[PDB]
Order: sequence, then C-alpha cells, then structure tokens
Amino acid sequence: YKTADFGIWERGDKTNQGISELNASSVGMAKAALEALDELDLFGVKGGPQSVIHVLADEVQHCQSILNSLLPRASTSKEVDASLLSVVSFPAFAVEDSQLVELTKQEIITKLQGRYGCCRFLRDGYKTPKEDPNRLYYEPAELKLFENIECEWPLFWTYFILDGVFSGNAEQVQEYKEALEAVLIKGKNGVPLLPELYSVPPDRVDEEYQNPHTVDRVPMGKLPHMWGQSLYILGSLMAEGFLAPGEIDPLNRRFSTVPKPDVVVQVSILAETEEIKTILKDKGIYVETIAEVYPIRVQPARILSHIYSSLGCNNRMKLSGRPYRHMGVLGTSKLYDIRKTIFTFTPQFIDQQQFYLALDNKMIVEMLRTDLSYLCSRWRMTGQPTITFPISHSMLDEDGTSLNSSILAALRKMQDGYFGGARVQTGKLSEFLTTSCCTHLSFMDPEVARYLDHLLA
Amino acid sequence: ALTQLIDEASEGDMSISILTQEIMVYLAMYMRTQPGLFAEMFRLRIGLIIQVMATELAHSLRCSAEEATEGLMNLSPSAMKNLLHHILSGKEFQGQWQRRRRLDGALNRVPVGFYQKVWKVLQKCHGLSVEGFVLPSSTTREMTPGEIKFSVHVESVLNRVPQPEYRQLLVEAILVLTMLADIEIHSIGSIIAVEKIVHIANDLFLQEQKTLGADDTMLAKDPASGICTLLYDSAPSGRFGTMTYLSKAAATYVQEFLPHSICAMQ
Amino acid sequence: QLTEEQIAEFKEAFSLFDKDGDGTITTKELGTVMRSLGQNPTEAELQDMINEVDADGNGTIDFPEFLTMMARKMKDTDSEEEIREAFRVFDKDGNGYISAAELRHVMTNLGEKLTDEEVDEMIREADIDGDGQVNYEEFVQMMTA
Amino acid sequence: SAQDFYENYEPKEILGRGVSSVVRRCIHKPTSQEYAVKVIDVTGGGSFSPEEVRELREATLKEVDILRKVSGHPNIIQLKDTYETNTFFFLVFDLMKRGELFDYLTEKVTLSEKETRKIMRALLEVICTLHKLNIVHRDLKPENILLDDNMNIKLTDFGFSCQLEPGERLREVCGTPSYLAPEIIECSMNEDHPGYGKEVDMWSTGVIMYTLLAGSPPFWHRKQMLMLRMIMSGNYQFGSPEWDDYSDTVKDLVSRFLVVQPQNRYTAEEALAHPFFQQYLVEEVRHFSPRGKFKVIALTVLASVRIYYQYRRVKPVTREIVIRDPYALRPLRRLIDAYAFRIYGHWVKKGQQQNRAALFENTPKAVLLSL
Ligand SMILES: C/C=C(\C)CC/C=C(\C)CCC=C(C)C
Repeated sequence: YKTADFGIWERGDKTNQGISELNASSVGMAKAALEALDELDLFGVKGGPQSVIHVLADEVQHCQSILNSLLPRASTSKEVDASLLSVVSFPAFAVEDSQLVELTKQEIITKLQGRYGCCRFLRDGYKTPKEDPNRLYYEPAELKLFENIECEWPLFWTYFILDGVFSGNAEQVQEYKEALEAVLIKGKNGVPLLPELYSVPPDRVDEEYQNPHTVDRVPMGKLPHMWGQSLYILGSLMAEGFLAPGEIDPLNRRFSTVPKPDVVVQVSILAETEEIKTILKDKGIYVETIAEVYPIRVQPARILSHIYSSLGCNNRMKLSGRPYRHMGVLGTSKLYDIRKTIFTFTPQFIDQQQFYLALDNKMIVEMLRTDLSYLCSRWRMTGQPTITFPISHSMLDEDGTSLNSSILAALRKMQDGYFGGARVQTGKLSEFLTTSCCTHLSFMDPEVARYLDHLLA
Repeated sequence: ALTQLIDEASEGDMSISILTQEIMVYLAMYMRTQPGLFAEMFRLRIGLIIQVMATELAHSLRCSAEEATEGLMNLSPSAMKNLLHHILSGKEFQGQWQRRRRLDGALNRVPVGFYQKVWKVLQKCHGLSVEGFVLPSSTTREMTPGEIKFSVHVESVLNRVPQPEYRQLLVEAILVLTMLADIEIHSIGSIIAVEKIVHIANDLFLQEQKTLGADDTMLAKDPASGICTLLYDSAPSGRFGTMTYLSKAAATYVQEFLPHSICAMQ
Repeated sequence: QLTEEQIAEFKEAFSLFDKDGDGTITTKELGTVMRSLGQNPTEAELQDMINEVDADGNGTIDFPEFLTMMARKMKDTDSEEEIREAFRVFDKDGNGYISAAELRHVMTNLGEKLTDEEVDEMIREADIDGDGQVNYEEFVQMMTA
Repeated sequence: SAQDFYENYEPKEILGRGVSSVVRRCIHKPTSQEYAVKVIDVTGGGSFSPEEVRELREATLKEVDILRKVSGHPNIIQLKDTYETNTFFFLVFDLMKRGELFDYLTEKVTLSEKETRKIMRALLEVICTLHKLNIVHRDLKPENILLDDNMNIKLTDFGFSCQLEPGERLREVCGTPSYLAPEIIECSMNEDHPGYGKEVDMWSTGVIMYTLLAGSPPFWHRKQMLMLRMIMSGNYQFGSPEWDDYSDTVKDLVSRFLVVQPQNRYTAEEALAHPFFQQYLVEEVRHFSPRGKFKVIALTVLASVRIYYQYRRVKPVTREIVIRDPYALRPLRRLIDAYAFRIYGHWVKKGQQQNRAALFENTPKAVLLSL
C-alpha cells in the first residue's frame, strides 16, 4: 500500500519510462491476499498452530483506504485503468462499497470499452502501429499519438464474464458473452482461441482518430492468450452451471460488498498509579490500575511491533521475520494470548517516546476520537475490539491533583456510550476477555523473547 | 527515504523538518476526516504551509517574522491543528483581501477545474506566458485536461511569480480570460500575457479611482509587483472589484492581437 | 401598490395570452398572439423574447413573471414608446382615432367574443373627447389611471 | 440512553459541524429511511463550565419544546425523537441532502426571482405558522435555512427561539449581528424601549431578500458597531449597476420588511398578499366593467408590445462595452460574480468577518477610506 511498483502492465506510469507508481490494482490485490491469508492454516484441515498465516488487519485497512482514495482512478497518472476489474470484483474483492464498484465499472465501460475488447488504459500504445517495436520506453510526445487507437484486449471481457457470473446479474453474462464470442478466433480443429489484443490497421488509424472504436481491428500479439483463455474457460464453466461461486472462492471474498454493521468498542480505561485512580474516582469514573489488571499484562504498541518481528524467522533460510512497523489501532485493539498469558497492547497514539503528539492531551482526545471512529468503520474480525487506555501523569493537570478537562469530558462520553462517532462499552479488562478477538501468537512458543519471559516471570 | 528527504530539504534546519513531519501528520488526518479542505489545492507544500502559518500568527498578535517563528514553534500540537484548519478551510481570526490573496497564492489554491479550464482556453491560443514563460497548446495536446502533469506545467508557469498575491491576481485574470473565451466565438490565434493583463487592470483601477477622488497616498504601488496595494485589498467582485478590472484588461489586450472580435451567447 | 383591480387586469391579460388554460404562456402561444396582433416575428425571436422575461422557465412565461413585467418598470420614454406602439397596434387604419370597430378588430384577433354594443360602450365608457374614438391622449391618461 | 439511540438508528457519516453540535447522517434500522442527527456535546470538551453545561441542556430542553410545538408543517424539519445523555444530547430529524442556503447562495451568487419566490413563499408561510402559534425565532439567517433535493426550505436551528407570553416583548440580544432588526440594537443600547415582539422575524426575512437577489447583506461593513448604525438608522440602497435589472415589484416588498419602525412593518399574513406572491389560479371568473375589459385587451396588447420592445433593447455583448463597463450590463456582471465565488467561495463563512459582501466592492476606494 506504501510501495510503488511497475504494476500489472510492467511499465509503471502512463509514460512507460521505468517510473514505478502506486497503481490501485497492486494495493487491492495485496488487500485481497492479506484478507485471504488471515488465520488460514496452510496445510489445510490437517494442520495446526504452526501453519497459521498471520496478517495484521491494520495494513489491510490501509490498503482499503488507499483504494477508496484511488477508485475510480487506478493511479495518480491514470484517471482509470481497466486493470481495476481485477480489484472491484474478481479475484480480489478488495473494495467493500458497492457504489465505488459500479462507479468504476461504468467509468471503465464508457472510457475504455470498444467493440473488440477493453483497452488496458488510455494512451496505452503497447502494440499500436504508431509505436516502434524496438524502443521499450515511450517518449512523452509519443503518448498523444496513442489517443483513440489504443489496443483493446478481449481478455477483460472474460473478466466481465467473471464479475457477471459472481454477482448473478445474467444480462451482463449474456451481453458480454456475445461480445466475447465475436472476437474469439477459431484454431486447430476449430477451438476458440482468444487473441491477446486487437490492433488498429495502420491505414485506419486516422479514421479511428476521427471516429474512435469504429474500425475493424486485426488480431495481433500472443495467441492463444492463456490468461484470457483461462478466464474465458472459467466463465464458460460457471455460466453453464458446472462451477459454483463457493467452489472457486471458499474464503467467501464475494461477500466483501455486502453491508457490514458497525461494532461496539470495548474500552478499559486504566490508571498508571493508585493516586491517578483516586483522582479519577473523585470525578465519578470507575477505572482499574495497571497493577490490578494482573494477571493480564499491559504493554505499549512498540512491544507488539518487536514481538511481531518473530514471524517466519528461519535462520537457515536467512529470514529475519516481519520488519519493525507501527501497530495501528486494530492490532492494539485485540487481546493477545502469548505463553498462555493474556496481553493487551496500548494503542501507539499514546506513545510519548516516539513523538510529542501524545504529550498533548487535547491531541490525545483528538486522535483517540479518530482511531475509535476509523476502527468502528473498519473492524472485520470475530469478537469486539478492546482498547486499553491508561491514564498517566501527563494526562493530569499542571497542578497534578486534577485530571485534564478535555480527557475528563472524553472519558465521560465513553462511559455514557458515545464519543466521536463510536459506540463505547466501557468496562474492566477482565470482562472483555470473552468478548474480543483473542489471537494466539503461536510463533513465540518454543531478543524480544527474553524481554517477554522477563515480564512473565 | 522519506526521513532522509525531509532532513535534506531541511538543509540543516531541524525545526522546519520536525514541524514539516508534524504538519504532514495533521494534513493526513485532515484528509481522512475532511477531504474537502484540499479540493482547491493540488500540491501540498508543507514548507510554505509553515511559512503561511508564521505569517498568519504574525498578523494576529502583531510581531516580527522571527518572533512569528519563535511563537509558532512554541504552541501546543492542538494549536497547530486548529491553526492549520483555519488556514486551509479559510477561517480568519495590510488588508483583508490582501491577507486573503497572500493566503490564496502562497498555498497555490485554485478553484476546482482551473487546471481543466486552462486546457480549453489554450486550444484557442498559441500559449500562456507569465513573466515571459510560455505554456503552449502543445502541452494541451501532449497532456490531458485532467492530467496531473498538466497541472504541474500550469503551476510551473503560475509559480514564476515569487510573491503570493499577484499570483492569485494572475489566476483571476486567467479565469476572466476563460469566461470571455466562452463568450467570444473567435480565437486570438496568438500569445496572451496574463501579467500584462493584470498590469493594465491596475492601470484602469488607478485611472478610475483617481477620477473618483482617490489620492496618491491610497493609490500606492506594491514595491515588487507594481500592482497597487488597494487593488490587492479590493474585493473580487463589485463595480470596482479586481475581477471587473481584469475583465476590462482581458479585452483591451485582445484588441491588438485580435483586430475583429465577435461575442455571442452573452 | 398594484390594486386588487390592477392585479386582476394583469391576470386577465395573461389569460388573453394563453389559449390553452395551461397556466403558462409558451413561445408558441406568445407567438400566436403577436401574429394575432399582426407583428409576427421568428420562432427564434420568440424564444429570446420569452427568455428575456424569464431566464429559466424553459420558454414559458408565468403570471408572477408577467405581473413582474406589467408592473410599470417602464421608463417614461420607454413606456411612451410602448404606449404609443399599442396605440398603433390599435389602429390598423393609423388614422389616429380608436374605432369602436377597431376594438373589435383587436378582440377578434385575440379570440374573445364580446357584444357589439358592449364594445361601443367600452369606448363610450372611457370616451368623452372622442365620441366614438379614443384619442391617444385618452389612451395614455387611461393607462396610468 | 445511548442504547435507545442505537436500537433505532446507526450514524454512518458526518454531515456538518458546529461550535459544539455535530450533524451526522444515520439509518433508521426499522424503516431504512434516511434521517439527520444533530449531536451536541453537552460538556463541550471540558470548556463548558457547569453553568453552560446546565444552560445548554435548558436551551436544548427548550429546543425540543418549540420543535415539539410545531409539527407536520411542510417547511420546518420534524424532530422525530430526542435522546439526552449525561454528556450528549441527540436529536434526530429529516435528512436534507443539500446543505444550508448559505452554501447554495455561495454556488449561485445571485438567486433568481422565480427561485426566491417559492423559497420565501415557504419562509413567509413558515413565519405565519410561528406567529399564529406566537413563537418568534430571532434567528432567520440563511445558514439556519436548509434545502432538500427539490429546493424546499427547511427552517432549522430554532435554538434562539422563545415563546412570547401574550403581549410580551423580549430584551435579550440573540443573533449574529447582520440579521438583527433595528430595535434589537436599540433595546441593547437603551432601557426605555420595553422590548421587541414577533415582528422581529419580518426584518430578518426581508434581509434574505437582499442577500438572495444581490449576493450581499443589506447592511455590511467590517467593524462591528458601524453595521449597527446602518441598521437602526436604516440606510439601504438598491445600488447600481446591480439592483436595476430586477422588476419594481421586488423593491417595494423589500422596503416593507426593512422599515425601521416595527409597527409599520409588513406582517407575514399581508406579506404573502403583496403582488409578488400572487399566483395564477386558472379557475377565476374575474368579472370586469366595460372599462375593465378595455384595460385587459389594451394591457394584453401593451404586454405584447412591451415584450418585443424590452428584448429589442437588450444590447448584445460587444468588445467595447466590456472595455467601458463590464458590471453595468447583466450577463457579464453575473458572470464576474459567478467566477468571483468559484475562486473565493471558501472565504465566505458564518459570522461578520466572512460575509458575502466582503467579495463585492461597490464603492470607490476613496469613499471607503473617507473616515
Ligand atoms: C467577448 C470578449 C471580448 C472582446 C474580449 C476579448 C476576448 C479575448 C481577447 C480572448 C480571450 C480568449 C480567447 C480564448 C480565444
């Protein structure tokens, strides 16, 4: 989601100059895989804790946010790419809002569809007659020569078959099937072969400039195109009732676009010291000290990030595990069981060592508001998120005998049930043990391990 | 790479780098909360955001630029957030519009479709030059109206003027050119100098106010650009507004290049 | 300040304009009227004409917009020209006297069937100076009244 | 309780913001019907002292009352039900997909005569209902006016309203400065004036007329008290070139609401009786004396002749008239205003230092800098 890549068409941006860009298809497929590989035992039913592939939903939701910002655009340099058909419906199912799905789909069929297939993107010029077949890159002025003459791949009409059969909107499956069967070329003993691309004849280029998507196109490029052939055969198998949506998608990615209700956030407001607990008690709030939370142990998000660096570490393969990355609200909203000990990690927005934004109590209230709202909008687990919020001396007043007015108001809002667009069910951390996403960190069981067993002992 | 780029752009100015990353975070959850605060602003210039921050914290609680930065780097993070919200949404705590054009041409804010409207006008011309820096229609055929590279080219032509306010005056002149081109059937077929359009608008403003009784003291030129400070403080619309004088000079300039003109559809 | 009467006069005028009881006067309808009164402009002209009055209205005039026009927005010169024009519209003869028959000529044109004596009466009611003729001076005096 | 709130509605997205109140869209689970919820922070982030915390509740408890007293009426929102907590006060009402009239007046700088007529036809008919029930608003600003997808007016924020006891006249100053009637300030600057009654709403409505049809408040200037002397004295002008292209029936009705003396103000019932809001009912006999018939046929002729004459008069846009005076003629002036609000439509906000008149300069700089 934060890395730029050459993308599905191995060319980066529209200029085709080796400039990698954040194309939406890569991020969406990344989200689809990450949502696919979560808590998935990778020997299958004959498996155990050692084969669970662990995916942090923080990166998944960042991917979703970046697609939401991107869609219907595929990249900053491209207003829309047909490769978003690999993201909106299938295989990815990486977009949860159906409105964006249809908006992208009509943008595509309006701007990129022709009568021989869908162009990859505007000003593509991958195999147009107005391109030198030797120079791998494109000059900037050369891009304008590809307008209205881009090559149309029938590959993506098979994609429109796939999304049509997955959705169950038969018209589409009929109209686009008759669209695709008229561009298939027969081969061998008469078998349909789908050309990779239909190219403009060099003499009809001007006519298509004046009237786009009107000329007869010739089959050019790789034939048969086994990506397009595979998608066409999959669609034809389903379309005639030999395959089912469940068979192709056991994980049920086809239910990403269905509505999902918001969740009730559990919050365990904690007190660093007994005197902090007494000050908050005088204000009519019921909180438990971080010492009374024992045997449940509370740690900052940096400790969770260090712990999560020990996944997939295999010395002979010379893999050091996950790189040190910040844990968002979701990673810190789940109760982790490590070495049979329940562990609740505080959200990173209260960390004052990394930055001073957590030294400002109004900023504390503001980013708690933002995190709670976003996590309510983006929780996709089993159970209920649980944020442990410890009250420190920095969250008191300058006098030291009173909690800050902003934090007092915020805590009262969470106790009453509403704060910042979120429904908060406050309570003790012990009560939320059975009503949360209890993820067992199986990778640690026989650096950070020494720190952990020091805390446990 | 991001941290190294920020530090290198700081050029040893640690304070501007740390304020830069903090303002990046603020811009980030402002995107996540209120995307509409950035519809007019396509390039997010955190350094110029800090500079405008200091300028606005100087205009209120009147003090020097050094004292402005000293105060700026002193407030609480929530104060950074609310002040940035003020500068972005347009909330207000030389003159009113002179502080509304110094805050509009320094962040390089242009109305929605400005980069999409320059494209249409350039097809009726040969180029758009600001301070002798042309933006020809070859760019329009090169890059689409909605292309980000087109916005980059237009702002590169529009950022050739160092000061903020006369840049927004140039933007207003460009847009009155757009509207007059919509009215005008014919095309100029040549280069139009937006800077000289604003200069002729300033001359017309001077003449009209001098006839109506304005003294030389009020009719005072800006030291660098040469546009009168009152014209900077003048309201955009109105009988004597900036966008009426720019609509007055976007016609007398087209006079020499276009000997005969036909205006239709009102 | 337009009296219940005046508003009512504007309303019946709006009625004379629309044959259909549409509640609106179309570019075509105005036209039927102008041609009824003999000065028949182009269909385009009409479109512009209905546009000058409304600006949205899709080529149809409304009573709030028609009163809006019939209220004396007119400048003395502007009205004068108009007052004069109607008067001419009144006299095909252009003799300069308003024939009883002529009033009939106009009504017949506007498709309203009204009694012959009544017509004489209409002039007579309003006629002192021109026995049988409304002089222009009478017309102007009358309009203001 | 908050459970009662979420048992019936689910807030999806943030619609608008306020000083301490937040407007949020919701879905009514039993009905799946769009509804707006205003979410007032009672504690206000801790800035509110216990007095303001109490006062905001009493203001809110009162606020339910007026919105309870008026219901089923076409052009004011229906408070479907109200939920109160120790820290918030939720109020669920109708969803208006479009924003306030201020946002609309920003998009279209000068609002056309036909459009404003039904806009205020509702507003005056709104005003009749309030006055017949004897409830004054004191807050009739266009930001207080909400519009739906059919442009229908939904008067909102009766936050400053209070029910007059029969024959009682208030003294508290409630309202942002521009839209305050002359005796509002006079009662603020004197004790002899025993108060202002329900005629207050008439002045505020007449102010919308000048704002909607011209894009500026009737009286506006950047310092605070100077606006006030323009209000109590009552110095307004249908200035040129702006205000000359509208029909004369507009001007008189504007003055009627804008008379400085309250008793001579144009109350809501007779306000709808002014010639502007007269409607063409098809089925009217409309009998007339023979002089009355003769006028109609003459007026019918005079109207056709008029329309041809008025149109012939409109001057096509030429190069020279643009050079001499753009603002003088309508098509170019409305354009300059339109592209005025596209560039600096973000500068116009609620208050005094952000009004729309800041975007108009109708006077020479010398007369502006005279004092
Ligand atoms: C109707 C406007 C006029 C007399 C003023 C002169 C207009 C122009 C000089 C050129 C601006 C844009 C052109 C796009 C093609």
